[PDB]
Amino acid sequence: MKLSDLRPNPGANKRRKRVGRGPGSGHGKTATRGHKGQKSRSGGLKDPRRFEGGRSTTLMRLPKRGMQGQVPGEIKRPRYQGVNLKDLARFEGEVTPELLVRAGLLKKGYRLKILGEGEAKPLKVVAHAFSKSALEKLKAAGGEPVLLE
Amino acid sequence: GNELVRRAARNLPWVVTLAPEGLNVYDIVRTERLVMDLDAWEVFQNRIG
Amino acid sequence: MRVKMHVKKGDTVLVASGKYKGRVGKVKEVLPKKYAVIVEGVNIVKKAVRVSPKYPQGGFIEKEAPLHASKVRPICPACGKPTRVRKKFLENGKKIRVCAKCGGALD
Amino acid sequence: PKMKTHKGAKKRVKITASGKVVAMKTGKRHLNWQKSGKEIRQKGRKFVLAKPEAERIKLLLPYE
Amino acid sequence: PTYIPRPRPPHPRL
RNA sequence: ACCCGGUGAAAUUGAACUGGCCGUGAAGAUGCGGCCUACCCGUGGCAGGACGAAAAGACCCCGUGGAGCUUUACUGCAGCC
RNA sequence: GGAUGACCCCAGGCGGUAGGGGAGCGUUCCCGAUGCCGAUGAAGGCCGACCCGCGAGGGCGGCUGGAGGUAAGGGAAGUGC
RNA sequence: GCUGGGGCUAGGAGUGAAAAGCUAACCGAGCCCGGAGAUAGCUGGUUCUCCCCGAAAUGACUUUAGGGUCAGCCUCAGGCG
RNA sequence: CUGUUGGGAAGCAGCGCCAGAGAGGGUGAAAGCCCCGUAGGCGAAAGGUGGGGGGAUAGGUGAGGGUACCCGAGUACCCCGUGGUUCGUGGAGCCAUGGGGGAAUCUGGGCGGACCACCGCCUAAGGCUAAGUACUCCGGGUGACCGAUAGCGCACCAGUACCGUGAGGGAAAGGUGAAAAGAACCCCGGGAGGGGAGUGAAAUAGAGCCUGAAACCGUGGGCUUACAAGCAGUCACGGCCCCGAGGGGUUGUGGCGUGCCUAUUGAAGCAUGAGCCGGCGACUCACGGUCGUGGGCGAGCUUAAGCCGUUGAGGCGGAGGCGUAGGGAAACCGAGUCCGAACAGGGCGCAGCGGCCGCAAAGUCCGCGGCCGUGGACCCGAAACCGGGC
RNA sequence: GGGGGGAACCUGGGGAACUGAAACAUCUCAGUACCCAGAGGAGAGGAAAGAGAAAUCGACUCCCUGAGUAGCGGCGAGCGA
Ligand SMILES: [Mg+2]
Ligand SMILES: [Mg+2]
Ligand SMILES: [Mg+2]
Ligand SMILES: [Mg+2]
Ligand SMILES: [Mg+2]
Ligand SMILES: [Mg+2]
Ligand SMILES: [Mg+2]
Ligand SMILES: [Mg+2]
Ligand SMILES: [Mg+2]
Ligand SMILES: [Mg+2]
Ligand SMILES: [Mg+2]
Ligand SMILES: [Mg+2]
Ligand SMILES: [Mg+2]
Ligand SMILES: [Mg+2]
Ligand SMILES: [Mg+2]
Ligand SMILES: [Mg+2]
Ligand SMILES: [Mg+2]
Ligand SMILES: [Mg+2]
Ligand SMILES: [Mg+2]
Ligand SMILES: [Mg+2]
Ligand SMILES: [Mg+2]
Ligand SMILES: [Mg+2]
Ligand SMILES: [Mg+2]
Ligand SMILES: [Mg+2]
Ligand SMILES: [Mg+2]
Ligand SMILES: [Mg+2]
Ligand SMILES: [Mg+2]
Ligand SMILES: [Mg+2]
Ligand SMILES: [Mg+2]
Ligand SMILES: [Mg+2]
Ligand SMILES: [Mg+2]
Ligand SMILES: [Mg+2]
Ligand SMILES: [Mg+2]
Ligand SMILES: [Mg+2]
Ligand SMILES: [Mg+2]
Ligand SMILES: [Mg+2]
Ligand SMILES: [Mg+2]
Ligand SMILES: [Mg+2]
Ligand SMILES: [Mg+2]
Ligand SMILES: [Mg+2]
Ligand SMILES: [Mg+2]
Ligand SMILES: [Mg+2]
Ligand SMILES: [Mg+2]
Ligand SMILES: [Mg+2]
Ligand SMILES: [Mg+2]
Ligand SMILES: [Mg+2]
Ligand SMILES: [Mg+2]
Ligand SMILES: [Mg+2]
Ligand SMILES: [Mg+2]
Ligand SMILES: [Mg+2]
Ligand SMILES: [Mg+2]
Ligand SMILES: [Mg+2]
Ligand SMILES: [Mg+2]
Ligand SMILES: [Mg+2]
Ligand SMILES: [Mg+2]
Ligand SMILES: [Mg+2]
Ligand SMILES: [Mg+2]
Ligand SMILES: [Mg+2]
Ligand SMILES: [Mg+2]
Ligand SMILES: [Mg+2]
Ligand SMILES: [Mg+2]
Ligand SMILES: [Mg+2]
Ligand SMILES: [Mg+2]
Ligand SMILES: [Mg+2]
Ligand SMILES: [Mg+2]
Ligand SMILES: [Mg+2]
Ligand SMILES: [Mg+2]
Ligand SMILES: [Mg+2]
Ligand SMILES: [Mg+2]
Ligand SMILES: [Mg+2]
Ligand SMILES: [Mg+2]
Ligand SMILES: [Mg+2]
Ligand SMILES: [Mg+2]
Ligand SMILES: [Mg+2]
Ligand SMILES: [Mg+2]
Ligand SMILES: [Mg+2]
Ligand SMILES: [Mg+2]
Ligand SMILES: [Mg+2]
Ligand SMILES: [Mg+2]
Ligand SMILES: [Mg+2]
Ligand SMILES: [Mg+2]
Ligand SMILES: [Mg+2]
Ligand SMILES: [Mg+2]
Ligand SMILES: [Mg+2]
Ligand SMILES: [Mg+2]
Ligand SMILES: [Mg+2]
Ligand SMILES: [Mg+2]
Ligand SMILES: [Mg+2]
Ligand SMILES: [Mg+2]
Ligand SMILES: [Mg+2]
Ligand SMILES: [Mg+2]
Ligand SMILES: [Mg+2]
Ligand SMILES: [Mg+2]
Ligand SMILES: [Mg+2]
Ligand SMILES: [Mg+2]
Ligand SMILES: [Mg+2]
Ligand SMILES: [Mg+2]
Ligand SMILES: [Mg+2]
Ligand SMILES: [Mg+2]
Ligand SMILES: [Mg+2]
Ligand SMILES: [Mg+2]
Ligand SMILES: [Mg+2]
Ligand SMILES: [Mg+2]
Ligand SMILES: [Mg+2]
Ligand SMILES: [Mg+2]
Ligand SMILES: [Mg+2]
Ligand SMILES: [Mg+2]
Ligand SMILES: [Mg+2]
Ligand SMILES: [Mg+2]
Ligand SMILES: [Mg+2]
Ligand SMILES: [Mg+2]
Ligand SMILES: [Mg+2]
Ligand SMILES: [Mg+2]
Ligand SMILES: [Mg+2]
Ligand SMILES: [Mg+2]
Ligand SMILES: [Mg+2]
Ligand SMILES: [Mg+2]
Ligand SMILES: [Mg+2]
Ligand SMILES: [Mg+2]
Ligand SMILES: [Mg+2]
Ligand SMILES: [Mg+2]
Ligand SMILES: [Mg+2]
Ligand SMILES: [Mg+2]
Ligand SMILES: [Mg+2]
Ligand SMILES: [Mg+2]
Ligand SMILES: [Mg+2]
Ligand SMILES: [Mg+2]
Ligand SMILES: [Mg+2]
Ligand SMILES: [Mg+2]
Ligand SMILES: [Mg+2]
Ligand SMILES: [Mg+2]
Ligand SMILES: [Mg+2]
Ligand SMILES: [Mg+2]
Ligand SMILES: [Mg+2]
Ligand SMILES: [Mg+2]
Ligand SMILES: [Mg+2]
Ligand SMILES: [Mg+2]
Ligand SMILES: [Mg+2]
Ligand SMILES: [Mg+2]
Ligand SMILES: [Mg+2]
Ligand SMILES: [Mg+2]
Ligand SMILES: [Mg+2]
Ligand SMILES: [Mg+2]
Ligand SMILES: [Mg+2]
Ligand SMILES: [Mg+2]
Ligand SMILES: [Mg+2]
Ligand SMILES: [Mg+2]
Ligand SMILES: [Mg+2]
Ligand SMILES: [Mg+2]
Ligand SMILES: [Mg+2]
Ligand SMILES: [Mg+2]
Ligand SMILES: [Mg+2]
Ligand SMILES: [Mg+2]
Ligand SMILES: [Mg+2]
Ligand SMILES: [Mg+2]
Ligand SMILES: [Mg+2]
Ligand SMILES: [Mg+2]
Ligand SMILES: [Mg+2]
Ligand SMILES: [Mg+2]
Ligand SMILES: [Mg+2]
Ligand SMILES: [Mg+2]
Ligand SMILES: [Mg+2]
Ligand SMILES: [Mg+2]
Ligand SMILES: [Mg+2]
Ligand SMILES: [Mg+2]
Ligand SMILES: [Mg+2]
Ligand SMILES: [Mg+2]
Ligand SMILES: [Mg+2]
Ligand SMILES: [Mg+2]
Ligand SMILES: [Mg+2]
Ligand SMILES: [Mg+2]
Ligand SMILES: [Mg+2]
Ligand SMILES: [Mg+2]
Ligand SMILES: [Mg+2]
Ligand SMILES: [Mg+2]
Ligand SMILES: [Mg+2]
Ligand SMILES: [Mg+2]
Ligand SMILES: [Mg+2]
Ligand SMILES: [Mg+2]
Ligand SMILES: [Mg+2]
Ligand SMILES: [Mg+2]
Ligand SMILES: [Mg+2]
Ligand SMILES: [Mg+2]
Ligand SMILES: [Mg+2]
Ligand SMILES: [Mg+2]
Ligand SMILES: [Mg+2]
Ligand SMILES: [Mg+2]
Ligand SMILES: [Mg+2]
Ligand SMILES: [Mg+2]
Ligand SMILES: [Mg+2]
Ligand SMILES: [Mg+2]
Ligand SMILES: [Mg+2]
Ligand SMILES: [Mg+2]
Ligand SMILES: [Mg+2]
Ligand SMILES: [Mg+2]
Ligand SMILES: [Mg+2]
Ligand SMILES: [Mg+2]
Ligand SMILES: [Mg+2]
Ligand SMILES: [Mg+2]
Ligand SMILES: [Mg+2]
Ligand SMILES: [Mg+2]
Ligand SMILES: [Mg+2]
Ligand SMILES: [Mg+2]
Ligand SMILES: [Mg+2]
Ligand SMILES: [Mg+2]
Ligand SMILES: [Mg+2]
Ligand SMILES: [Mg+2]
Ligand SMILES: [Mg+2]
Ligand SMILES: [Mg+2]
Ligand SMILES: [Mg+2]
Ligand SMILES: [Mg+2]
Ligand SMILES: [Mg+2]
Ligand SMILES: [Mg+2]
Ligand SMILES: [Mg+2]
Ligand SMILES: [Mg+2]
Ligand SMILES: [Mg+2]
Ligand SMILES: [Mg+2]
Ligand SMILES: [Mg+2]
Ligand SMILES: [Mg+2]
Ligand SMILES: [Mg+2]
Ligand SMILES: [Mg+2]
Ligand SMILES: [Mg+2]
Ligand SMILES: [Mg+2]
Ligand SMILES: [Mg+2]
Ligand SMILES: [Zn+2]
Repeated sequence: MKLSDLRPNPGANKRRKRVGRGPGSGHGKTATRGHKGQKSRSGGLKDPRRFEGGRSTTLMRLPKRGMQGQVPGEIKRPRYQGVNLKDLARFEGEVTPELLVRAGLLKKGYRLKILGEGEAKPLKVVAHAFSKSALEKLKAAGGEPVLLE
Repeated sequence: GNELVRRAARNLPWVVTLAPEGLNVYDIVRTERLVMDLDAWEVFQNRIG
Repeated sequence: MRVKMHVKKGDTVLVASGKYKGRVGKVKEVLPKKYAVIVEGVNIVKKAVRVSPKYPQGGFIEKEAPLHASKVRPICPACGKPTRVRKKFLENGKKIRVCAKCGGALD
Repeated sequence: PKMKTHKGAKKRVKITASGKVVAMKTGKRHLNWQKSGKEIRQKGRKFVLAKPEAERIKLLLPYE
Repeated sequence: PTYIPRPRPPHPRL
């Protein structure tokens, strides 16, 4: 393979859409913009995600719900993240939180909660919490849940 | 990685000269043949490990 | 700081290119700030002169044109060859140009 | 620069796991004395927006 | 473009 | 003003090989139809047309445009109490 | 049909504004290029009733010009009035 | 009363035997540079070629009515058949 | 180095050579070896710097027990009026402070978001402090940066000429040739200008100078036109001229025929714009998003700032981000959860293809394209508003 | 010893409006533009009467991330540790 052979696959480097370049392109004169509106102008329309022509918008006529918060903001709580039994299928011997972060299952800064979905395995599983189902599955499969705090 | 050997072959219009740490595909592909140390080949094996 | 002149006034040069390739002659003059020289009897041209004192009856006169100073190569006063110019430091600390074919001095 | 979340949306709406937009029913904030029990009861429920209106609002929650 | 000669007033078409 | 000698502008100007009537046509046609009339090119004159030139209509309306002005419009500020 | 555009056959579609989609041409610049074309003539200009292409264009030939230009294949845009 | 020379008062400010006059040949708020590429739901303009398809001028709501949001109507890709 | 074409060799041909130097610019065209350079090395009496190496000085450094002397005042602190912070009066703390009041010296005081207690953190009302950070008048290096309408306003004697009372505004204008060899001399002419002569490879390269497009003006030649009705063409035939069973030029007669653009329900339109020609001239970039697409990897994917290398070499770096679980206002529970008394109902959720290997795929990273948000965001255009000056 | 100058950069003292909110006043633009003072090759800041929940950390400045998060907001537009 020499340089004059290096080629992108068909469909990898598409050409652009150049408007306002003649009659034959089919994209000229008005540049596919139509005629004479606010949308045809440079700057165009207000945010079409929100603006509805001056009427009360679809979003703003809907009620708010729940605690939104107040200064000084978020109250520091212990956070829990669940991991299903089926996720633990790969390890043997021991399982801890710090180990599951290294596997890319438990984001840092969260306390570990083991969940039910899946099959238990005779494993020592050290965690901050277990669900009713994960506890039952574990003990019944020979595993040893050691609840840490 | 032989400082001396790269000095010798620098000026040849048919030799691109290079250290193993600099092995790159654009320079492998723009040349017709490839020649390496057993030392530089060992280094290449690390990098694609 | 100064235009470099591998060739000085008064030494013998071969003219290596142009209409007068082959010619040999004494460097009659060196014009640094125009990078050029004048070789005795080389690059002759015809110059119209006016009827005026010093040139009454007028007509034309021959003058030697300037050659680009790179077209000229000095001839070693020992081995008699054209050459490039080396440098050599004498024991006085001073420095002279020296022929490259043999080892002679061009001053 | 990077887009900012529309906080009015985040205070009013939730994107569900499959990407639907769920809001609270309107019309029981007040004026409730003559309203049926069926009316208030049903208006305490969540509801799913129509597809066009949902997808606009979803664009206002770029980092959920 | 030195001095701008002001144009004559229109005929009053009222 | 006119003619001859000398010097020599301008706004304007899609291109022009640029006639009448009766019709037709975006509703007032040198340019379409049917007739009529008419050899080619100027010079001095007259202003009916070229919806003649000039000025992106002042009127009028539209714009969630602007500016001056008013008040027992709103909301402030100086000032004074 | 043959075997997955290799070409052949048969049938049908193919007016078009706003606009959607597809395929191309040309401009400047980069890799290709320490290469290749080049004073036995570069680019640019001016002709052509010739060659290829549906077209945008590309060739080739003559004149002019006098020193640059740049392939197959790709890459990036101050890219066509 | 007219007038020369030398001076003072200016931009929401001056001066005005009052005309919103005048403040360097356009003053209902001077000129310059700057903010600044203000903003303009308005008017104008928008450049190579070929191929397929191909609208709308309606409804609801809208300090909305020559502007918008959703629907209708066009196009492309994938799926169903 | 030689030969060869050539005005000129560096082209081409033959035979060599250097290279830690084949970056680049020159030289009469295209040169590693002719020139200037390049790689690699060397270099300061003098002034500047000197953050590194060295030395000097200033400066520094204990343990109990007692004592309760000191520890930053119109200060803390409280209140009133404000500012700063993400905080727009809010449950409004904290930091700052214009006004009023006004302490204490560690058993003193401030803070941890009103306030109180508990538990902690920290010691206000004196000062100083390198480095890592910012900018580019200046110097150098390098461009998938411009190439004289571009690039700075200025390639050139430009912040000039010119305009303005002034602040201020603000241009145009580059190129003979390898070398001036820049045309002696003679002819017409007042000169200008030309015609010869001469130089040159070339003089429609002659200084009003490379190339020399177009509009525009003219001289000469071919066809044609003074009874003709016209968006100027097109179709047909015939005549004449030219090139040599055909083609090119011209147009006499006959046929047909409502400019371009724009805006419009509708324009040849007596609606807009344009005298004509040349050049300048309008959908982009960044970061985010959302689909689509080309690849990599896949219950995983991926790094940012930096760091090392390189001097158009790549690598390291896992902080962090997205995904792997949802439901609920939340406490919380979890393949479920929320409403509810509910084992009721319902809302929102939960579950690959062949033969353990192969293909694939959640997802994610990068490239590419469409479209969206934020910016001037397709380009040009107000009347105005504000600031500091004149 | 000072005074004056210096393209941008820097700290302090003052401090707009167009604009956005498809009107507007709070809000935005923005402590931006700009005016003034001072400083230097940098300036500012700096050795905890700090953070804020870790039974933790240990001056300041700068870049990455945290994060368009926590929040703030005619809970609008937007603002944003
Ligand atoms: Mg395309
Ligand atoms: Mg591209
Ligand atoms: Mg294009
Ligand atoms: Mg086109
Ligand atoms: Mg179209
Ligand atoms: Mg338009
Ligand atoms: Mg569009
Ligand atoms: Mg339009
Ligand atoms: Mg329209
Ligand atoms: Mg229209
Ligand atoms: Mg238009
Ligand atoms: Mg319209
Ligand atoms: Mg429109
Ligand atoms: Mg729309
Ligand atoms: Mg604009
Ligand atoms: Mg707009
Ligand atoms: Mg509410
Ligand atoms: Mg929350
Ligand atoms: Mg080399
Ligand atoms: Mg090499
Ligand atoms: Mg090579
Ligand atoms: Mg000496
Ligand atoms: Mg809100
Ligand atoms: Mg919610
Ligand atoms: Mg209620
Ligand atoms: Mg009732
Ligand atoms: Mg009831
Ligand atoms: Mg209920
Ligand atoms: Mg996030
Ligand atoms: Mg007469
Ligand atoms: Mg006369
Ligand atoms: Mg005269
Ligand atoms: Mg004129
Ligand atoms: Mg015409
Ligand atoms: Mg005509
Ligand atoms: Mg006529
Ligand atoms: Mg009629
Ligand atoms: Mg009528
Ligand atoms: Mg008529
Ligand atoms: Mg007529
Ligand atoms: Mg007509
Ligand atoms: Mg006609
Ligand atoms: Mg007709
Ligand atoms: Mg007629
Ligand atoms: Mg007729
Ligand atoms: Mg008649
Ligand atoms: Mg007349
Ligand atoms: Mg008349
Ligand atoms: Mg008259
Ligand atoms: Mg008339
Ligand atoms: Mg008239
Ligand atoms: Mg008129
Ligand atoms: Mg007119
Ligand atoms: Mg106008
Ligand atoms: Mg008008
Ligand atoms: Mg007018
Ligand atoms: Mg009206
Ligand atoms: Mg009006
Ligand atoms: Mg109104
Ligand atoms: Mg309106
Ligand atoms: Mg108004
Ligand atoms: Mg007003
Ligand atoms: Mg005003
Ligand atoms: Mg009073
Ligand atoms: Mg067919
Ligand atoms: Mg078809
Ligand atoms: Mg058909
Ligand atoms: Mg078609
Ligand atoms: Mg192309
Ligand atoms: Mg390539
Ligand atoms: Mg190259
Ligand atoms: Mg050749
Ligand atoms: Mg030649
Ligand atoms: Mg030739
Ligand atoms: Mg070219
Ligand atoms: Mg070119
Ligand atoms: Mg051609
Ligand atoms: Mg040519
Ligand atoms: Mg060259
Ligand atoms: Mg190329
Ligand atoms: Mg190519
Ligand atoms: Mg452009
Ligand atoms: Mg007097
Ligand atoms: Mg007087
Ligand atoms: Mg006076
Ligand atoms: Mg006065
Ligand atoms: Mg005054
Ligand atoms: Mg005064
Ligand atoms: Mg003043
Ligand atoms: Mg004023
Ligand atoms: Mg004003
Ligand atoms: Mg006043
Ligand atoms: Mg008076
Ligand atoms: Mg004036
Ligand atoms: Mg005046
Ligand atoms: Mg004015
Ligand atoms: Mg005003
Ligand atoms: Mg005035
Ligand atoms: Mg200024
Ligand atoms: Mg602004
Ligand atoms: Mg702007
Ligand atoms: Mg406005
Ligand atoms: Mg307007
Ligand atoms: Mg069709
Ligand atoms: Mg309303
Ligand atoms: Mg209206
Ligand atoms: Mg409107
Ligand atoms: Mg729609
Ligand atoms: Mg349909
Ligand atoms: Mg010869
Ligand atoms: Mg030779
Ligand atoms: Mg050879
Ligand atoms: Mg080198
Ligand atoms: Mg070179
Ligand atoms: Mg050169
Ligand atoms: Mg060569
Ligand atoms: Mg070359
Ligand atoms: Mg060379
Ligand atoms: Mg070279
Ligand atoms: Mg060196
Ligand atoms: Mg050196
Ligand atoms: Mg005491
Ligand atoms: Mg103290
Ligand atoms: Mg306090
Ligand atoms: Mg206070
Ligand atoms: Mg505040
Ligand atoms: Mg406050
Ligand atoms: Mg408020
Ligand atoms: Mg509040
Ligand atoms: Mg506060
Ligand atoms: Mg105070
Ligand atoms: Mg204490
Ligand atoms: Mg105390
Ligand atoms: Mg305090
Ligand atoms: Mg407290
Ligand atoms: Mg604290
Ligand atoms: Mg503390
Ligand atoms: Mg202290
Ligand atoms: Mg300091
Ligand atoms: Mg410092
Ligand atoms: Mg510092
Ligand atoms: Mg520089
Ligand atoms: Mg260029
Ligand atoms: Mg160039
Ligand atoms: Mg020029
Ligand atoms: Mg220029
Ligand atoms: Mg030029
Ligand atoms: Mg140009
Ligand atoms: Mg240019
Ligand atoms: Mg300059
Ligand atoms: Mg200029
Ligand atoms: Mg001046
Ligand atoms: Mg001048
Ligand atoms: Mg003047
Ligand atoms: Mg003056
Ligand atoms: Mg200029
Ligand atoms: Mg020259
Ligand atoms: Mg010259
Ligand atoms: Mg030459
Ligand atoms: Mg000269
Ligand atoms: Mg005479
Ligand atoms: Mg003469
Ligand atoms: Mg003559
Ligand atoms: Mg002559
Ligand atoms: Mg020749
Ligand atoms: Mg010529
Ligand atoms: Mg020439
Ligand atoms: Mg030349
Ligand atoms: Mg010429
Ligand atoms: Mg000429
Ligand atoms: Mg003629
Ligand atoms: Mg007759
Ligand atoms: Mg006749
Ligand atoms: Mg016929
Ligand atoms: Mg014929
Ligand atoms: Mg014929
Ligand atoms: Mg005819
Ligand atoms: Mg046209
Ligand atoms: Mg119109
Ligand atoms: Mg109209
Ligand atoms: Mg007409
Ligand atoms: Mg007309
Ligand atoms: Mg009109
Ligand atoms: Mg017209
Ligand atoms: Mg109009
Ligand atoms: Mg128009
Ligand atoms: Mg006109
Ligand atoms: Mg013309
Ligand atoms: Mg043009
Ligand atoms: Mg676009
Ligand atoms: Mg994208
Ligand atoms: Mg992608
Ligand atoms: Mg990968
Ligand atoms: Mg990775
Ligand atoms: Mg309950
Ligand atoms: Mg359920
Ligand atoms: Mg269900
Ligand atoms: Mg795969
Ligand atoms: Mg993928
Ligand atoms: Mg979109
Ligand atoms: Mg912007
Ligand atoms: Mg823009
Ligand atoms: Mg855009
Ligand atoms: Mg105002
Ligand atoms: Mg205002
Ligand atoms: Mg002002
Ligand atoms: Mg002022
Ligand atoms: Mg100073
Ligand atoms: Mg300041
Ligand atoms: Mg003020
Ligand atoms: Mg405002
Ligand atoms: Mg604005
Ligand atoms: Mg305002
Ligand atoms: Mg507004
Ligand atoms: Mg608005
Ligand atoms: Mg208004
Ligand atoms: Mg602010
Ligand atoms: Mg400040
Ligand atoms: Mg100073
Ligand atoms: Mg520094
Ligand atoms: Mg300090
Ligand atoms: Mg201290
Ligand atoms: Mg805000
Ligand atoms: Mg702010
Ligand atoms: Zn010798």
